[PDB]
Amino acid sequence: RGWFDILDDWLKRDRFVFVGWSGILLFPCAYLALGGWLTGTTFVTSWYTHGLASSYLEGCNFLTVAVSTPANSMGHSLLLLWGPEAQGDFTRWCQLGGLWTFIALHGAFGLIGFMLRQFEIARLVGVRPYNAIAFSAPIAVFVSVFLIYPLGQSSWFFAPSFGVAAIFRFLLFFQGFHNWTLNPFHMMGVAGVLGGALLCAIHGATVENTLFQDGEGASTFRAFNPTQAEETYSMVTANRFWSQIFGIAFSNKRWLHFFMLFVPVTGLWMSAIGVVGLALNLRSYDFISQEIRAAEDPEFETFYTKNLLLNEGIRAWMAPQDQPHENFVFPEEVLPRGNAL
Amino acid sequence: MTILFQLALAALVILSFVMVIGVPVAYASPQDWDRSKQLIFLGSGLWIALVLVVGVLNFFVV
Amino acid sequence: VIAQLTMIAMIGIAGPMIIFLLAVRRGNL
Amino acid sequence: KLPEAYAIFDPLVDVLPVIPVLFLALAFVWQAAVGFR
Amino acid sequence: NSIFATNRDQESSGFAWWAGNARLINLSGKLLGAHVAHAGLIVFWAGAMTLFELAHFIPEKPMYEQGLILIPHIATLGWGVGPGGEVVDTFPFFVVGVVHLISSAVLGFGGVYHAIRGPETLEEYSSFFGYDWKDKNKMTTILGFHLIVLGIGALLLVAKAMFFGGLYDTWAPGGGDVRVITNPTLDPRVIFGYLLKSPFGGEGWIVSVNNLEDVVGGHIWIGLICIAGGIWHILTTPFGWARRAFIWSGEAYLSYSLGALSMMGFIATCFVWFNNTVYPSEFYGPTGPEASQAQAMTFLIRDQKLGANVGSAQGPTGLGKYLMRSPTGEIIFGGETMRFWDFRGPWLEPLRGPNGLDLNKIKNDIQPWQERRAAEYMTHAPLGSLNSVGGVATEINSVNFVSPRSWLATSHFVLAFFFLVGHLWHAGRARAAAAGFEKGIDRESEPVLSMPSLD
Amino acid sequence: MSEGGRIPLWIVATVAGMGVIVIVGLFFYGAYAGLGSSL
Amino acid sequence: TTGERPFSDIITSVRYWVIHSITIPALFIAGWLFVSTGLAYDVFGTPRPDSYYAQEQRSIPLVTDRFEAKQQVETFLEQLK
Amino acid sequence: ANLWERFCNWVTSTDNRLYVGWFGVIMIPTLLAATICFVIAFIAAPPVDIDGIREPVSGSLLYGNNIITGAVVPSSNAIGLHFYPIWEAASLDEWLYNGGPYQLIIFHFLLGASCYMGRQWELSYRLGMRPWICVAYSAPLASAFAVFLIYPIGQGSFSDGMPLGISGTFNFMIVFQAEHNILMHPFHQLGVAGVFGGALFCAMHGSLVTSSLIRETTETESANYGYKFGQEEETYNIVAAHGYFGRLIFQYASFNNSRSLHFFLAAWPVVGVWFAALGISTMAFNLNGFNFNHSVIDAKGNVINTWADIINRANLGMEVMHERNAHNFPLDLA
Amino acid sequence: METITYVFIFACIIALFFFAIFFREPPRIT
Ligand code: CLA
Ligand code: CLA
Ligand code: CLA
Ligand code: CLA
Ligand code: CLA
Ligand SMILES: CC1=C(/C=C/C(C)=C/C=C/C(C)=C/C=C/C=C(C)/C=C/C=C(C)/C=C/C2=C(C)CCCC2(C)C)C(C)(C)CCC1
Ligand SMILES: CC1=C(/C=C/C(C)=C/C=C/C(C)=C/C=C/C=C(C)/C=C/C=C(C)/C=C/C2=C(C)CCCC2(C)C)C(C)(C)CCC1
Ligand SMILES: CC1=C(/C=C/C(C)=C/C=C/C(C)=C/C=C/C=C(C)/C=C/C=C(C)/C=C/C2=C(C)CCCC2(C)C)C(C)(C)CCC1
Ligand SMILES: CC1=C(/C=C/C(C)=C/C=C/C(C)=C/C=C/C=C(C)/C=C/C=C(C)/C=C/C2=C(C)CCCC2(C)C)C(C)(C)CCC1
Ligand code: OEX
Ligand SMILES: [Ca+2]
Ligand SMILES: [Ca+2]
Ligand SMILES: [Cl-]
Ligand SMILES: [Cl-]
Ligand SMILES: [Mg+2]
Repeated sequence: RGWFDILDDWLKRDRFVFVGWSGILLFPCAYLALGGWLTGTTFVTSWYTHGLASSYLEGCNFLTVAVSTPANSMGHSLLLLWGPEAQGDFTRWCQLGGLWTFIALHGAFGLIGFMLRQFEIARLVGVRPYNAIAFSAPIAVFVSVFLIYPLGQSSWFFAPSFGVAAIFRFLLFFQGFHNWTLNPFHMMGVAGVLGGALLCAIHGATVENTLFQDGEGASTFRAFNPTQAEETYSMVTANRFWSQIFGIAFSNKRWLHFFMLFVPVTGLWMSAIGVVGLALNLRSYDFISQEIRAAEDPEFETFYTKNLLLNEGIRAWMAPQDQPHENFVFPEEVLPRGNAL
Repeated sequence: MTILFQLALAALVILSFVMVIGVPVAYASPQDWDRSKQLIFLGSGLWIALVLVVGVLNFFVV
Repeated sequence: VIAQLTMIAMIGIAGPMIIFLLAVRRGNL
Repeated sequence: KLPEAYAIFDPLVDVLPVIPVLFLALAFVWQAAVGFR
Repeated sequence: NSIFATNRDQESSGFAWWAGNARLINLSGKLLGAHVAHAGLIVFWAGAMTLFELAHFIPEKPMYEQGLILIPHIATLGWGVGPGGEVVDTFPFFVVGVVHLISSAVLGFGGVYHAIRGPETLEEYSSFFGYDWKDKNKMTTILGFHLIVLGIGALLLVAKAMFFGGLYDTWAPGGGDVRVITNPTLDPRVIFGYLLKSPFGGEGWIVSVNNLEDVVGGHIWIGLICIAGGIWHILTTPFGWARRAFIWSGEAYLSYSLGALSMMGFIATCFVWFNNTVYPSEFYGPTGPEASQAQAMTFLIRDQKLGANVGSAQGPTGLGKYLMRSPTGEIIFGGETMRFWDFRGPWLEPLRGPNGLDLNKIKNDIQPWQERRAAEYMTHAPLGSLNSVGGVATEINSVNFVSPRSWLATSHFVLAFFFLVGHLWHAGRARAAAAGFEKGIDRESEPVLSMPSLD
Repeated sequence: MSEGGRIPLWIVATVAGMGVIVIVGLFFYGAYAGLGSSL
Repeated sequence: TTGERPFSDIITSVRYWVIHSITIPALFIAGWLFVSTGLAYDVFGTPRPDSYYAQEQRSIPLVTDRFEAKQQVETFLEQLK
Repeated sequence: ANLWERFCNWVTSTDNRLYVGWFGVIMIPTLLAATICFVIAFIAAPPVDIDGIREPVSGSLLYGNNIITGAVVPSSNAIGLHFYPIWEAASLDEWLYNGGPYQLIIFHFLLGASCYMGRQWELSYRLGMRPWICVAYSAPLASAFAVFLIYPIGQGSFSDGMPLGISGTFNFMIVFQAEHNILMHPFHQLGVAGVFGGALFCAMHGSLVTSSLIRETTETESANYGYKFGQEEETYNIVAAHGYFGRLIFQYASFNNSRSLHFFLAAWPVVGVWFAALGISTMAFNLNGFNFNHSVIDAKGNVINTWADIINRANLGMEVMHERNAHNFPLDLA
Repeated sequence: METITYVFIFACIIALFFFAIFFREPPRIT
């Protein structure tokens, strides 16, 4: 009784595809972000915004297609279809890069929708909402990289573009201009990701190699039952093994799994903080002591100064084509180059 | 002579496709094993013979 | 390139044809 | 190129090296036909 | 009538479909089928691929420009080639391909037969062809048969080299050519001297074999060793120390062979990467070292033509721009190719003297053909992209080229690695199965629970 | 007739998979001809 | 169970394949014609191979003005004869 | 029971706080040597002529480095793949100048780690466990072999092996991208899918198990006290966890079988990293990433750049600047 | 003093490894 309660009833039915209140936000925005990316990478160019071909229609492949960022001149325009730039013209809207903000924004609200889904389903099933909480890290990464970072810079142009090779270009750009690898926040990120992978692997392998024999099959998968009370593998034997091999071992299963949440989530959060720094060009670019010594002493060399030379190469050789709005013309004689090469 | 060669070779190719499909089927088929057997002997002999024939005829066009 | 696609189609159908044929006459699959 | 006589078989030749791959794939057709039992 | 009526399911065998071939461990007839059919697949690929290569082969173009790996193997044996490795006759390639392809029909026939028609087990049918994996005597006998077969094979290589046309010798006086080997190296100090060489730079273990006499002699030795060995294992049974040293099961034997083959794959990788004797650069393209050296040679030649005194030209770093010393004093090419001074090749060796590269020979004796070859090799360096765009990673599209040495080296490194993994997998599993806990820990008898606490 | 099972699932899988192979193969051919081929 | 009929019952059903042996080829052919007739170009504003440059021009038509970007693109397209 | 018997019993004993074992008889000394040499070199080694051009690079703390810039520097390009132990040098001073420490450390380390893998097998056998943890470990091990041994073999010099330091690692990565376009290589991509995916599934499994812990504690204590080491009962509700995950996606993307789930957890990153290792190990023989430089051309023949071509511009920057004094000839062929 | 600091922190970390392994709270089965 009461349309609201009826609606709530229908939304929260246990159908093959759970909808929920969250689905009202999630499904349209996720569908529009994905559909935007497929449409763009299949049919749409980046000629007027980047001087780039970027779709199957133009001859790109899966690795090289992208939905590219708007032109630098657009600033941080929302570039709405009915906005003052496209003025309701769909074709010009595509040519001006409108699909980029379309996908970034519908994608943002879609991520919100999904995390809301995690909360709603957790609440309906009766479990603690740790999955949502963990999803906060993908959120922090998306928001810092696709929104905050270009908002700090001159325009959406320097945001990552939505494509495989485009993203690779994003990586290389961050090396050359930001020296992003030197950033302790990126390093914490890397530790969280690789450490997460490590935990995934080692935990999986450990469970699979301390299994109790619970059937006669040589394929051990069948000897499990979801409603069984007993642990399917020996925590005691796993603990002894790792204590003798590595020196230390988990002994608390609950702590083990919380830690598996904690490592990659914390890592991604740290990387996000570094990127927020980079929005402002607030970089970990140099070590001043290194530079004072190297400047005064032409025989002093480390891997840090070598890498700066690489960065200088990257900036000089990639900037004219990567930043076409600057109209860079770098005569051959000013290009930094080592001997012969 | 060239079209003769092309014919014996084409014969070998045809017979080959026929063996490739028919031999496993015969081997794994319930009924008619004696018949299928005789025909696999036949196909095998004809196959060998055709390989030798193409082999010999080779040196009268190549 | 017509003969290539045709040949790989015949050859390509030969295997599933053996499986299908045996499955039909309830052979020792 | 193959000897001139054999040339009409060029397309067949172009396809033959791929057949062993087909056997791997055939293994999965067969298994599917017996329910992956 | 039932879908579980045969033994070909998990219910009967204990193995899931994705481990279905494990259902064959103790079915010797059907297993014989699997093996013979697979041999069929190998021989099939040899024949078919050779014919494909031959159909796509423009004989006056360099083999290595044409994505060929099998025709180089046949050509190395002396078939189809003349001086400099020119193709003089393609029909041998054709014969090799055809015969392998026809043979694969026979192997395939026997394989399919043994696999789905013949006796599923052999033991009741024949004591000779039947076997128990646990029977060390019978196993060593079969090992012996196969050792004898391998010995015969090595001797076939020897016979080709000595009595049936010889082999392609890239080092042949006056230029590479097919040469009959008449004085194979039988001296054991040399042969097994190779086996005791360091694998590191300027030594290269057996990969350093650099003349056909050593090769052929080595195969005489290996053939005899293998036939003798096979006789030994047919006439004997493993001793106590061996019995107590190993796990005795089909899976264990399999693991041992996987280890062996892994090792061999890595060895092959290095052989095709470094060796230009049994992988003639005429057919496979230059090695990486070789191409690098060849660049240094090319510009030494150009600049010396322009008037440079290349012996005395000091480069930017202080080291010679063209020529410098190795860490033990030999005169070697300059630039980064200083790493490749161990390289040896028939086009470069005439410039070599007792102390290394000879300045006088360089000034006076460099022939046109040497310039040609250095230029060719420098511009066919084994660098290229996965989609076969030739050259450095930053090169523009234009040349369709990846060196055969890259294809062969990479393929066999991948294969050797996964076969090392397979070795660990099946060795560990064999140990656990022989000991009786490959299916897991017995809840009622968990070993760690009867052990004292660590602390 | 919505009867579920009238067509053997292994045949459906085989045909479908072959279809995927065909289409992907067409795309890879496309990498060497026409737009995107570098020629 | 969720309440709906299993997919393996549908994709093996004759009805399903009756419907979809029509609808799938039709959609496929439709996308095909969306490209082969050239409509895609004009819907999304994607240059044809002969339309990235005027014949002797060699500078990218980069948009440089935010609010008359529409006009600037129209001008660039006009400059293609 | 003579001395050898007792010795074997102690070596293979399941009661040692740290298992020794036969692989351990090799592992322990080699790893001690690698570690000791590493710490001393990292603190105090003089600069090293890595590229064989008498241009020594300082790696150690006492010679002007911090933790981020420091490294044990790869041996000299003049050495190439030559074996350079201490006793091949005329003096320790020579040995240091030419990067001998690097060779000592990486060879002992690779031996030691191979034996570490072996050791995981060994103890699993002594404890009555299934044996494949060591196979999981073969993935990072194969990676170490790739950057320390195989790539130097392919390129002809340990001077191109990964340096033992943080910035040195970045140097290695950048030059690698210049010379192989590794980002456009499908095996490195599989590697990324492996470690991104591993991190994802790590967080996922962690959060789901955490989310369905059975209530065993009050609000003022850590939920972790709800689990006692060695307890027989599962500490969480796998049915609940599954019921959440199936609704989050659809019912069938979810694993209700814990064994299959944990197998997937092992297999995804292990296989991905296997491919990463094979990426480095095949780019070792210069079979490089996809090259789409100038792949799109217009009707006249003008190059229409794609993001691949921008990547190429960056790669060009790296290429022309790296080892600025080392090349005399126009092509970098190794 | 920077070097002394780096080496100090590292040394403390190794010490911590020692205690964490040999002076861990022993796992006990209930
Ligand atoms: C719920 C799902 C959802 C959400 C959150 C969004 C969100 C967005 N869309 Mg998307 N979109 C959706 C579904 C959704 N869309 C669907 C189904 C379609 C296909 C029809 C689209 C097709 C589409 C296109 C083509 C575009 C967008 C764009 C956008 C962005 C700008 C939208 C805007 O400015 O609205 C403004 C309007 C509102 C927010 C409506 C609010 C109405 C208020 C609340 C009523 C208030 C009544 C008041 C309280 C009564 C008081 C009474 C008093 C007066 C007496 C924004 C991120 C634009 C974009 O992405 O630019 C790059 C864009 O161009 N969308
Ligand atoms: C080199 C590849 C290879 C080979 C040689 C084999 C061989 C074998 N497998 Mg294995 N298998 C493989 C790969 C291979 N397998 C793969 C990739 C998988 C995973 C999909 C499996 C999963 C698997 C399972 C689950 C089982 C087997 C079994 C078997 C054995 C009996 C098969 C049978 O009776 O079916 C009957 C099949 C038919 C009747 C269909 C036709 C089969 C023939 C041989 C095809 C011939 C085609 C060829 C073109 C004909 C040429 C003819 C011409 C030369 C004259 C047989 C020895 C079974 C076993 O162990 O038996 C006890 C078993 O249960 N396999
Ligand atoms: C030793 C193995 C080997 C090697 C070194 C080569 C090398 C070559 N082949 Mg050949 N070939 C082979 C086996 C091999 N092939 C096999 C098995 C077949 C049957 C399919 C062929 C049929 C064939 C044809 C028809 C042609 C070639 C061609 C070529 C040349 C170009 C290769 C290329 O562009 O690939 C492109 C690169 C790839 C396709 C990458 C493959 C990546 C694989 C799938 C990774 C697998 C790793 C590992 C096995 C996976 C394990 C799984 C794990 C989970 C356990 C090159 C010289 C061409 C040529 O130039 O001929 C003149 C050509 O037209 N080959
Ligand atoms: C590859 C190893 C191999 C092994 C160990 C066997 C073993 C067996 N086969 Mg099988 N078979 C094989 C391959 C093999 N076969 C091949 C390749 C084919 C296709 C031609 C067959 C087709 C076949 C049929 C149709 C039958 C058998 C039968 C048998 C059983 C009796 C054979 C006998 O005693 O003949 C006696 C041996 C001789 C008369 C002398 C053999 C001389 C050979 C042919 C030439 C040797 C030259 C050289 C060594 C060959 C090298 C080949 C290599 C280069 C690839 C025995 C278990 C029988 C069976 O299972 O009955 C129940 C049976 O009916 N086989
Ligand atoms: C595929 C070929 C093969 C295989 C699988 C076997 C297998 C076997 N042989 Mg046989 N053997 C063979 C060929 C083979 N043999 C040949 C060709 C000959 C003639 C030379 C012999 C002569 C022979 C004799 C005299 C004996 C055996 C014995 C054995 C059994 C124990 C062997 C053992 O413990 O090895 C493991 C190896 C060791 C325990 C020694 C350690 C050697 C070091 C540690 C390895 C160094 C290798 C190095 C890293 C890499 C190579 C480079 C190096 C040379 C520098 C085992 C069944 C024994 C037996 O039981 O006979 C009944 C035995 O007494 N074999
Ligand atoms: C934008 C926009 C919109 C929307 C639209 C949409 C929504 C769309 C969708 C679209 C779509 C939805 C599409 C799809 C596509 C797909 C595809 C294109 C696919 C492909 C695939 C493939 C190619 C596959 C591959 C693979 C894989 C992945 C793995 C396995 C293997 C293989 C290879 C098979 C609107 C109107 C609102 C408005 C305007 C704007
Ligand atoms: C030499 C020669 C010959 C021979 C041939 C042959 C030997 C053939 C064979 C063939 C074959 C042998 C074929 C096969 C094929 C196969 C296939 C074609 C398959 C496919 C598959 C698939 C597609 C799958 C799918 C699936 C399933 C089923 C389930 C799971 C999922 C999936 C999807 C994976 C002849 C006679 C021509 C004559 C001339 C020469
Ligand atoms: C047991 C088993 C299996 C396997 C099987 C196999 C692996 C088989 C093999 C088979 C084989 C391995 C077969 C082969 C065949 C071959 C043939 C049939 C050939 C023929 C040839 C010809 C006909 C030739 C022709 C020619 C000439 C003479 C000249 C030049 C041109 C031409 C090329 C045309 C599977 C996996 C399915 C699963 C189930 C069970
Ligand atoms: C042909 C040739 C040649 C020759 C070669 C030769 C003469 C070889 C020999 C080789 C040999 C003569 C090898 C051997 C090997 C051996 C081995 C590889 C062994 C192994 C072992 C093992 C693996 C064991 C293990 C163990 C232990 C340690 C402990 C106890 C337990 C067991 C038993 C597990 C030359 C280079 C001149 C030239 C080229 C060609
Ligand atoms: O050393 Mn380290 O880095 Ca492999 O390229 Mn060449 O060399 Mn050097 O240059 Mn680029
Ligand atoms: Ca059964
Ligand atoms: Ca014996
Ligand atoms: Cl550098
Ligand atoms: Cl150089
Ligand atoms: Mg195309």
